[PDB]
Amino acid sequence: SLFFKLYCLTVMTLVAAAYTVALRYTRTTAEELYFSTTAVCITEVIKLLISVGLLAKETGSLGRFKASLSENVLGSPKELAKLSVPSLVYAVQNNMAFLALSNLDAAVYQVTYQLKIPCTALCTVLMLNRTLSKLQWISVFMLCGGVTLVQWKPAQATKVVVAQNPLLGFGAIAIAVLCSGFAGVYFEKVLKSSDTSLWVRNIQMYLSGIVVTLAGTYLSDGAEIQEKGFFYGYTYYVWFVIFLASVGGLYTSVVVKYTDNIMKGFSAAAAIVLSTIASVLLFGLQITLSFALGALLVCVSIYLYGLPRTSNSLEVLFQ
Ligand SMILES: Cc1cn([C@@H]2O[C@H](COP(=O)(O)O)[C@@H](O)[C@H]2O)c(=O)nc1N
Repeated sequence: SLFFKLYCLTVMTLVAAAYTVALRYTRTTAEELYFSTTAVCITEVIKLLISVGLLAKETGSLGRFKASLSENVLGSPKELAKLSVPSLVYAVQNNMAFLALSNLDAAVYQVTYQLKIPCTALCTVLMLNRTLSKLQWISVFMLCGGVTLVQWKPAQATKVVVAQNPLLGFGAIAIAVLCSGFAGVYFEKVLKSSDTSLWVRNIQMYLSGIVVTLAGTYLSDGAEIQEKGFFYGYTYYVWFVIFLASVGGLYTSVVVKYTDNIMKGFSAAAAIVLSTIASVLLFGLQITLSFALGALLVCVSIYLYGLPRTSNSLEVLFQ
């Protein structure tokens, strides 16, 4: 149990960090530029395949595996229909991430996208029948400022050789921020509404996710893809991004299961701070004054959020 939590967070933290800069890299240095829509779609395919394997391991046998697929996919059309909503919303979110990093510096993206933290807290209280004390709300905005400081970097020195539309990038992030809170909390509500396996829920969602993301690939880029090919512009780094997005999505679902969507934001900030401090001590990595102050705010916000809060009996007695 202890090791699984350590492996989930160090995987989450290395993947999320590497993901943004690697994605930015692939969008700015290529001559032949791949279709972002296709990478989002292939990510859904990989997550489905890994989730299927994890369900086989969890069920423990081919017969129990087949039985679970039959009851929970073939036999649960309403669950498939419900989870099509976050699949639609996530298809937009993940495509907006590529659009934004095509047009903005990674650090500009990272700071702005942290607005998902208060968004996700609001979605949580509105959709999950939960409350936050006034002190907890303070801690949520404190966390947001802390991670903003943690992520604040000087702009990259490399000159960009492709056209950029930063305003389009900011519009993309604004959409992604709204998507992040709504789809994550929607998935959480479905997951915690029954004892159905996490891996069943992921399979249920990725099935519609593959359909929606491929349809979006067709509608956005179908004509140019018939000309250039679906995998036009793919490189080792494009696959690296897809792999990172796949692992990151799977571990996101795990963190939501064992904690919640608000704790996800606190735990990711703690992991970024601790892994950065580890790299200072192990490798002499240099940090900024912004990071140092943000780290303290992250620490205080975690402390404040966990402090002990009658006015929420419906919350604690039934979920
Ligand atoms: C909840 C959930 C999210 N995801 C993915 O995890 C990511 C969540 O990103 P954010 O924490 O920035 O919203 C998205 O890329 C989404 O597609 C997933 O793959 N499976 C899930 N069950």
